Amino acid sequence: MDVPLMELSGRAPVVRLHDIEADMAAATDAIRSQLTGWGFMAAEVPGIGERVEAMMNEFAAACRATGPSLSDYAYDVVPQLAVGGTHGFFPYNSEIPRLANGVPDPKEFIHVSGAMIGDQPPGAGDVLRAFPAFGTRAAEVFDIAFRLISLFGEVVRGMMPPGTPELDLSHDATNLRVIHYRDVGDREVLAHEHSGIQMLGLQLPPSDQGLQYVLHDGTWVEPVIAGTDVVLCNIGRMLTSASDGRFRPSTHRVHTKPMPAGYERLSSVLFAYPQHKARQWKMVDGELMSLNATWGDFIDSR
Ligand SMILES: [Cl-]
Ligand SMILES: [Fe+3]
Repeated sequence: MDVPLMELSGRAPVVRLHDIEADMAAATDAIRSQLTGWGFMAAEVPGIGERVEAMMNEFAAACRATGPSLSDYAYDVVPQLAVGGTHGFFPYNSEIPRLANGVPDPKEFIHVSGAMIGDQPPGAGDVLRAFPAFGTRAAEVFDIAFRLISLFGEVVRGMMPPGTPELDLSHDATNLRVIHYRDVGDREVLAHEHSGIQMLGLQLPPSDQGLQYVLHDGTWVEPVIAGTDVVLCNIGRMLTSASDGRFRPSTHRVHTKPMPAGYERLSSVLFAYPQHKARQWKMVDGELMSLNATWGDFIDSR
């Protein structure tokens, strides 16, 4: 094969869900070595796999449901924050597909924001009431992922100059994306190489292999994560910008092998954002530079 597999199970630091602060402190030196040596980070979080599996299985069942219907909670009929991303269900349109940078996007997916979990703005929580088995599991996984990613953010901050502020990740602005790949046909690429626009991403263990990362030397590898308790932490383009380009974005892609007639591939990722209204900053020449432009401006810029 052109892309070697990358074993992480038994090889990334172990971070216990009931002991997250102390274990992440102990894991800091290894996580720094990963960001330095690889360009992305990884921890093994015992039991997370089964929590994420159950959550994604309830999402698959909600995608199939004939009443209530996920389609009744498309982003265009869900109350959206005045200043914010778009939360809610993103249906697959076969006729005029959503483009990922010009390429048809072979998935249906939901964005569960911290705002939505809190029913903000009012009515945003409706999908989580229509599909309570999914909704309760999505809130659980969001909260576990948010706690993990906030502490990955502290490791990265610790690698930056003194004076580097707290990343101040926004619960309400941060989104859990839950993905059901569909209408794949003969595709071997589900997602061409990209990086997130946000501060950090946390890849939760997917149903299937195929997610790939590029190393600093341009070598593509395939983390062994399907059926594991391994999470991956991604640098987004906001943290590339905040770090004055010190930390490149954790560029990745998703490939697949042919599977049965609409076999269900599932994946979930937390995209962590700072407050849209807060001013940008960059660590330039060893100390903090405040910008006039907001994180919200950073997103619009693209
Ligand atoms: Cl991404
Ligand atoms: Fe991605």
